[PDB]
Amino acid sequence: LGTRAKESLDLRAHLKQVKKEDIEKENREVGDWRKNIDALSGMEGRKKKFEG
Amino acid sequence: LKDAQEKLELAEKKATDAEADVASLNRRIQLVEEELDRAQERLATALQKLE
Repeated sequence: LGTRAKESLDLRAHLKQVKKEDIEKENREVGDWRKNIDALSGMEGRKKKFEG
Repeated sequence: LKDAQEKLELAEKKATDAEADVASLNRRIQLVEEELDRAQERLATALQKLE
């Protein structure tokens, strides 16, 4: 009975592996990009051209 | 006339100077207001994220 019960757990171990070890492929996507600021420095233009 | 001439020239130079100053300062105030508003929108984004 113990062996038969543990057989199901051993089978589910593979499913657990497929669930868990695979998500380790990458997790840095939460890392965001630069998103830099200007601090009133990137204002070096006049009212010369606006369409381009 | 010569007195009027000098008066006219000096007043014209002063007027043009004041106009240039106020125009450039208007551009500056536009830029700083843009700074303020865009920063405010960042504030709103942050508020939503934290909540």
